[PDB]
Amino acid sequence: RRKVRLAQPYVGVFLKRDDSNESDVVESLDEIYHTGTFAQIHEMQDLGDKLRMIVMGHRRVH
Amino acid sequence: RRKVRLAQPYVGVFLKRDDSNESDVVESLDEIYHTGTFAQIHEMQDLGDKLRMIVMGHRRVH
Repeated sequence: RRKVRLAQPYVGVFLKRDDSNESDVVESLDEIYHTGTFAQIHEMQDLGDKLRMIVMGHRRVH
Repeated sequence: RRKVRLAQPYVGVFLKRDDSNESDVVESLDEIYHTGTFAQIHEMQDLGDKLRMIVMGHRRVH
């Protein structure tokens, strides 16, 4: 909801390392892999769940 | 796709002259009439084809 006001809507998707840990995601930023992919949000649906975001791989980066 | 990242997405609508010819459009810019109609894009669908783009008449210009 905070990025809606932004002129450019975009989202980055990364890859987590082995031994996934939800706590470590918020505790340590080194768990996530350096490589990532930035893209543009298409449209929010939130049909049944409040978060149903759509993610696509558009611009890969390291 | 290039205009999606643009802050202001707009599409221009013009009118072709007599003796329609696709090659002349890319070869000579005189074929298309000077008068145009700029308008904003609504939403891309591409249901059957990969290019199905909507045009509206909002701001006429000469």
